[PDB]
Amino acid sequence: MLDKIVIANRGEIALRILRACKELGIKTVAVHSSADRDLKHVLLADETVCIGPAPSVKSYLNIPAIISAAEITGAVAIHPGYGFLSENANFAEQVERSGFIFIGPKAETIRLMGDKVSAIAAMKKAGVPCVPGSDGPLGDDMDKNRAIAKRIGYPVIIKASGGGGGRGMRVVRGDAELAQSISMTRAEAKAAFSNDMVYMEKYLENPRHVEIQVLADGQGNAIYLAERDCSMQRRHQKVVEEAPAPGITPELRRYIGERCAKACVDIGYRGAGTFEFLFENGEFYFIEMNTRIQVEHPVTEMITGVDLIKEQLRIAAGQPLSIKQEEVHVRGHAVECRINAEDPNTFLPSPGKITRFHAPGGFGVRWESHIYAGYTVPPYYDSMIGKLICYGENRDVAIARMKNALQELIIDGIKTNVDLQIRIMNDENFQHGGTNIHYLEKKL
Ligand SMILES: Nc1ncnc2c1ncn2[C@@H]1O[C@H](COP(=O)(O)OP(=O)(O)O)[C@@H](O)[C@H]1O
Ligand SMILES: O=C(O)CCCC[C@@H]1SC[C@@H]2NC(=O)N[C@@H]21
Ligand SMILES: [Mg+2]
Repeated sequence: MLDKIVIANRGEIALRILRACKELGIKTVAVHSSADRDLKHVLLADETVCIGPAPSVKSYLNIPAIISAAEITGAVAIHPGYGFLSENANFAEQVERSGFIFIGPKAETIRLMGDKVSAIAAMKKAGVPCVPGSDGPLGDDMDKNRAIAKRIGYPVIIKASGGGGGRGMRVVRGDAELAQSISMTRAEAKAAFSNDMVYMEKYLENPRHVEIQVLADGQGNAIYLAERDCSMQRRHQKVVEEAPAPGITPELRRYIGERCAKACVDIGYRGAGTFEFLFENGEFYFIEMNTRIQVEHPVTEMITGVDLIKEQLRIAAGQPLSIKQEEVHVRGHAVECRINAEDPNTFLPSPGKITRFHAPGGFGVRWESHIYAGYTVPPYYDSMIGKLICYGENRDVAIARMKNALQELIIDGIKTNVDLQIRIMNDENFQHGGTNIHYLEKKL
């Protein structure tokens, strides 16, 4: 095992990683911004280094500061978690160049799958089903460009090739009105992620978001660990996730799973990753791969027994996969509710001091959060402050337990989305299962 690692993240995921490290006897170095001195994982870590002031650009995105901390503490590896630099290929390259293990894929794999156009091209070659689309960047030649939309059918979506948020997304329905429809997306794309390149694919109108968890050792072994349904979304951000996806048969699971594990071998993937699909009329359509741990990884852990972070660490240490495909079994069902420090109706972020806190407990109840009473949620970072995960022998049991756990959870002093989550668990269509990616915003 790795002697000592830097956790190059914060909040709940930093704590999640610290726990895995402690279990495996790996020493921890918590690097943190000056605003994050009081983070639970910082207080639990073996060593701590303040890497800069509060803004992410000066701390968690500060490559030289993170490397320097890893060097001075004598760490051998860096776990980037999710967000921040986890899918920054230049960071992964630099970490390895500086002589460290990067707990993630090779930098070239990150680049391959981080550019949507090269990603889709790689997936088609591997035999992963994709959304019929432009299969390349968009050009001003409307005589062949606007013929792309006709070939596939309307509506269509304009997506940024370096996009990953509420920017670089544009819904186009009109045939003639496309001589300036590509303008709105390109402006936002260079305004956000400094890359104007955009592509076109079919806007699927009744799809679910179904994604496949993979693990690969980078030695030729690759497994899939069932699927998750993450269809409950607001502004394209997931709110509720569950595993396995309702209605997905063992045969559909193996069909898509086998293709994802083959794609891993084909691209030389190393570590944890997730293939995201739109699922409509019994067909999967690849949209993107997250080349990192997934936020909602706990629901997969609950239904498979596989500790995904510990697996990332064993892989990073050069161990071949400890698990054969035949040994991956889906048992029971799990639901995750993201807990966000934001207003449950207007969604104004709600940073501030938590004056009273009580975590839910019980059989099948899992609570993933750094928050504690007296802790101040800083304004500088993403609003997700915790994740509540409930497991049961079936989906109805998991939901029942979630309803109860959400009622037990106390977070006073700030607004949270707990009231929204309660509403979702209470929604009759959610309870039936199979609601599409447009449902939550329609409900709201
Ligand atoms: N072709 C599409 N048709 C309809 N909705 C889409 C399409 N592509 C993406 N979306 C919506 O955007 C979400 C995120 O898409 P994704 O390609 O993963 O972008 P990001 O990098 O921002 O996560 C999806 O879960 C889905 O709700
Ligand atoms: O505070 C931050 O900015 C770090 C976490 C950011 C959220 C990341 S972005 C990738 C992943 N997907 C999500 O829906 N949330 C995390
Ligand atoms: Mg995505």
